[PDB]
Amino acid sequence: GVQVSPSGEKITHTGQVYDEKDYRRVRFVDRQKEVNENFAIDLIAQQPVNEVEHRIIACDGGGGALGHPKVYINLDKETKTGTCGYCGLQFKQHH
Amino acid sequence: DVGAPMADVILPGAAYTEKSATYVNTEGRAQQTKVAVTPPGLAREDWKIIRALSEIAGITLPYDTLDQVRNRLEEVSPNLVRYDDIEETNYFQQASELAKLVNQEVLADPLVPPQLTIKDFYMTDSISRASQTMAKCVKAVTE
Amino acid sequence: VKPIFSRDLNEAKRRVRELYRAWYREVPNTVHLMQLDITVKQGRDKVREMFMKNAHVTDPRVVDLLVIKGKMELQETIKVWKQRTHVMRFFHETETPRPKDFLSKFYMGHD
Amino acid sequence: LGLREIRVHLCQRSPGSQGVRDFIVQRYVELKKAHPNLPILIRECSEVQPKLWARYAFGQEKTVSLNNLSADEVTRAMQNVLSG
Amino acid sequence: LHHAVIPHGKGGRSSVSGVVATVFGATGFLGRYVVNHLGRMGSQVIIPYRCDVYDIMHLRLMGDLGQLTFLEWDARDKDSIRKAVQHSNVVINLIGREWETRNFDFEDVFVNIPRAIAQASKEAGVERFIHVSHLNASMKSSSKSLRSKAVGEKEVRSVFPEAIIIRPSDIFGREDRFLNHFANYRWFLAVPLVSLGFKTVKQPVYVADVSKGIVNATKDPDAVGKTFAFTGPNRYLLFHLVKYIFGMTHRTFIPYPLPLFVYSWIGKLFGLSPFEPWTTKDKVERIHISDVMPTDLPGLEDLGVQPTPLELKSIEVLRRHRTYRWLSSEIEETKPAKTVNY
Amino acid sequence: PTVRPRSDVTHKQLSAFGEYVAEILPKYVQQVQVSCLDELEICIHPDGVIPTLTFLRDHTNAQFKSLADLTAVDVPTRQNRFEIVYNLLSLRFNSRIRVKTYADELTPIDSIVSVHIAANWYEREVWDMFGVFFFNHPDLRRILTDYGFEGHPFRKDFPLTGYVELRYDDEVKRVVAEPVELAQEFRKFDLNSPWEAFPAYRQPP
Amino acid sequence: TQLITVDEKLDITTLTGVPEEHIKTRKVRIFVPARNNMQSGVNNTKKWKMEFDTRERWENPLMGWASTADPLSNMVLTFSAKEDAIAFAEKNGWSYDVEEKKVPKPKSKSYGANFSWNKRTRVSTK
Amino acid sequence: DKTRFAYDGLKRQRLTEPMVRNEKGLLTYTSWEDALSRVAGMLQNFEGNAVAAIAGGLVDAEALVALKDLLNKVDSDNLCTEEIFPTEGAGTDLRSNYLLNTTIAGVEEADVVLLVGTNPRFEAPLFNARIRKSWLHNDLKVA
Ligand SMILES: NC(=O)C1=CN([C@@H]2O[C@H](COP(=O)(O)OP(=O)(O)OC[C@H]3O[C@@H](n4cnc5c(N)ncnc54)[C@H](OP(=O)(O)O)[C@@H]3O)[C@@H](O)[C@H]2O)C=CC1
Ligand SMILES: [Zn+2]
Repeated sequence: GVQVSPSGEKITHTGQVYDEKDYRRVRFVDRQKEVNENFAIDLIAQQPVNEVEHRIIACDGGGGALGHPKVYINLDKETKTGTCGYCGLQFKQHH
Repeated sequence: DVGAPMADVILPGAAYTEKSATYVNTEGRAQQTKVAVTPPGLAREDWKIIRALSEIAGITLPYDTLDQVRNRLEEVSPNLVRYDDIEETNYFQQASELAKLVNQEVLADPLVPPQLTIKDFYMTDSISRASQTMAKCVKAVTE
Repeated sequence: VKPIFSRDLNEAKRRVRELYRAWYREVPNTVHLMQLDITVKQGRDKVREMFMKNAHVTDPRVVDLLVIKGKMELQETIKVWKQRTHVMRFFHETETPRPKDFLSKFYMGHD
Repeated sequence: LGLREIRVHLCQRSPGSQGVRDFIVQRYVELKKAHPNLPILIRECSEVQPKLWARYAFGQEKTVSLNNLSADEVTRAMQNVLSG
Repeated sequence: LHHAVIPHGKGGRSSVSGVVATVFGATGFLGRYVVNHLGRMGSQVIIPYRCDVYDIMHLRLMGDLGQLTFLEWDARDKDSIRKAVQHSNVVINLIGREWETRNFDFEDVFVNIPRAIAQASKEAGVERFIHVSHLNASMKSSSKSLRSKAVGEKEVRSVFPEAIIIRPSDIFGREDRFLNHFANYRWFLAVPLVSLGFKTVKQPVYVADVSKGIVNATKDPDAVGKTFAFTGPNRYLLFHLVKYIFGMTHRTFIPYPLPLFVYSWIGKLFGLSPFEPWTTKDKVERIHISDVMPTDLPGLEDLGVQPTPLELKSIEVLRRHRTYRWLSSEIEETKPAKTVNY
Repeated sequence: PTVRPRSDVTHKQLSAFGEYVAEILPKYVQQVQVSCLDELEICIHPDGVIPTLTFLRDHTNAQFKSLADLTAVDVPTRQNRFEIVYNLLSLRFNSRIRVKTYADELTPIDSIVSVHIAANWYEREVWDMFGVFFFNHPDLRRILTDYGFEGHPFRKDFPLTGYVELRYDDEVKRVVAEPVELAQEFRKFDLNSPWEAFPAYRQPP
Repeated sequence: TQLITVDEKLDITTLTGVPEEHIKTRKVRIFVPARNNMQSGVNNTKKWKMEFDTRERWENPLMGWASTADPLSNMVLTFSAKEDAIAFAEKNGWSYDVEEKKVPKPKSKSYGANFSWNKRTRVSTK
Repeated sequence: DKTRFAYDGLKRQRLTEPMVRNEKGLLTYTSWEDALSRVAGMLQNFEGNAVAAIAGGLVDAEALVALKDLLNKVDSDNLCTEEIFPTEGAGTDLRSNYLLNTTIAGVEEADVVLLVGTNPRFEAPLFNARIRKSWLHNDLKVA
């Protein structure tokens, strides 16, 4: 789901859009602007919250040493889901 | 925000991080801002702009370096080149003996600062009026 | 302070005159032999203005080290270790000079 | 044509500023109240050759090196730069 | 002005200057020097290239990373021109040939392609047009390319009223066709001149001085709306010009006169080749015409660049054609040619 | 297993050799430092560097025939900022020695060509990189810098990126020089941690 | 060797090979650096450091990297004495600007001062 | 907090190029060579005493020297500021009437501190920090 500019080119997940009165699109004629279609902002609400039966949890990102270091995040806040600061996947308390 | 939409021409100068400048505190001590980030766009230093204005006019200002501006600071008032130095003042008694002859009247109106509450400390003098950080500070305070 | 060759200024000035004599002797051989795109007159004026560039120093050890640096430039000019590219970057045929007035320095950059 | 401003410099403990210190300790307030529109500025610092800079109209100035005077003719010096 | 067009820098290649220049016709001779003088300043130069990529490989070195961008186009349609010029600050037209062919003629090359460049530039919204004409361009002229240059000047002013028509004179450089014509006349053992080179006065002007005039004319705000005429500091007679060229080449110099009709017949005989011709009838008539006496026109001196003469930088040109017997000889050994105001 | 083991017998016998050379050459030797790394750092006076290295080469009980290394280290705090080292190495005694003298950039050091012809190139390299005159050299011709490079580059007042930078042009068809402005600024990192690192190497106030 | 008796200020402009604009249009700051305020360590501030005036740093028009006009802006230098630093600045000939060393003052801080009867130094938290 | 979170204002609503009054009546982006020429052309016409400059705020003490010389060479004493200080009795002269004559280290060296003018916590807040440090670490009567 890539949004388009008013000029007609693509917009990255950093929010960068070249303006209409800018010369820096002159390397953009007859050569394609590389924009990744899989936005990391859009690919984090697709996976649901992970249920935690305790008051704290510790993720790894999957794979142990392949993923991230094992941060113990707090699950005492029930109104907001406790996000892992390394990944960004969200945890919800079960009770 | 104020002086630029009510203007005829606008000459952009540098900011306080953006020029090798002298400022005075309330103690009388003057210190030097070294230049941290050079000013963006075509904006230059303020004395550079006024000296270029003098050159494009018919007025021969005697500046070509920053050190000649510091020498003119020495020639006009020699407290603004002695950096990190409060100079020892005196002679308040003559000012009191002159101001005793001033025939002015107070009246019955309660004196008040304009920064009465906490909501208007965060927006003064066109930098905190322009930042989105202090707009979020005023937005968080006024809820 | 310890000297280098000269116990005064005028003996080092005589060494400067000797090096200028040898440079003026050497430079039409490095105009003709170098297949260079200049005459000999502005090359000799370039040698003279490079002598006048460091004219302000009255220090004998600094001008003795200028004498050995001019001798190394002479040693790389009599023999042809320098080429037609290295020998005339001094003329600044490509680099535009920085302007000296206040208005053009105001227009060019924050300086 | 007229005297636009006068800027008088001053040291702290040097003996060469003692006459203008005597002028600023007794004979200043009557000079200021004789003409309150004309500002007789005082800019002191430490270890300065003491001067008076009578800046006239159109940017010109007159610099009098007021060094090593007495309790007699300092006020005649700046009344001379007021009259002249 | 936008926030990226703002010039900052000392003046080298990695500085920014905001002269976003569409340099049409930059694959040839004056285009290489003006793309060098534009990329040395620190500008974004876009070259619409018509040729292969090999002859525009050598223009990649002229500036910093991404300061040079090459776009493939064709002169038949306006769509590639509008695809080139719509992100531009200035557009500099240097297009043209010294010979016509079966696909393109002189009227098409000097008129309709600058009219299409001017029309697509005006409909794209560029700030400054610079066109390059000839100095001898007039409507009543006896040269086909000069008559085409005059009616192309009229059509460029009809489309765009603020175009800077720069009219340089004969240009001499390291890969020119002005001095290289007289140095390729060395092979034919006797140089032919119209009336022995006496009735024709030529003004040689240096190519780096011309390209510095173009680069300064992109930035001078007084110079907008005007029409210029670049010329050298010393007017030269043609007989003394070919005498000075063969004197610093040090070959034999036996001139002989033959008139203009049989010169045009031998130019048509040498210009019928399918390859690049050594001489054309238009190339004969361009170098065998008296140039205009320079009055009432702005030139090179008001653009801040001093015009270097023929006697200082043509030893950079003439070193290719020199025999080893007189290879290492410098300029002042040879007698310089007499300047003629008449 | 983490710490390197220390053999102090080499420390005391090379310290006895350092006291030996410091006694036999009292005119030139200013001090002798012995590190914890079983090597000697004899700091001498630059007017007499050739008696020191002829004594270190030709004597039967020093016998440092083979010179190995010769540069400066430029410390601009000192009045004589260049600190010229001579790392020499005995083949027969299997030992090493360091000779450190000082230099200003105006006070020359008399060259050591007559004792070692190994330093026919090392002193030329020092004349490029730091810029001290070497007395009675056969040729002190510049070696590592460009032909016409104004500026000794290994001093601390020379920058990292230099001053000239070469560039081809088609105006003149030469590899001409320009004053360097960078495509990318070299990001200077504050790698000095603000906490005290070694209590043994503590500077007194 | 005989000693030569001269007395002038020192210039090594021609030895250092710098351009003339990099002396005459540049000024140099000799300063003990400030302590980094999120740190409480003093080991950064024992050395007298030398920095230059900061020149123009723009964005590269392809990417947006910091492109500097000045090669001298990357340099910092380390001394241990202010007069030796001013000797180095006087021999290199740049326009000096020296900030004096600012030390902490000895303040009488005691734990028993923080819990006092008549004084206002009693802290409400613990 | 104002000066440490007002750095984000330095990259927002910032003047970069010189702007001029257009023929329609708007403010358009032009160059220094046109804008300062318009300033000098309208500055050589009006002279004497009807040329005034209101400075004040984030403005250097070198900029005031250059402005003071450039407007005293067109012989006008019309150099006004933002905020009002009285010059009816002992205004600009005798530097004990607009300074902190006691040292800010000597704010510790006090006994009774009166504040008639303003609250210090929303107006020069580090002065409020020094008066709180003195008020805590010794007995001090603030009124
Ligand atoms: N004769 C002279 O000395 C003088 C000439 N002039 C004129 O000014 C200009 C100076 O340019 P100059 O470098 O000398 O000329 P060149 O012929 O050497 O270069 C111009 C370039 O234009 C390109 N070009 C021409 N016609 C077309 C076309 N129809 N389609 C695509 N590309 C085209 C060519 O590219 P490619 O062949 O690589 O595809 C050529 O490389 C020319 O117009 C010239 O006529 C001005 C003053 C003096
Ligand atoms: Zn995780």
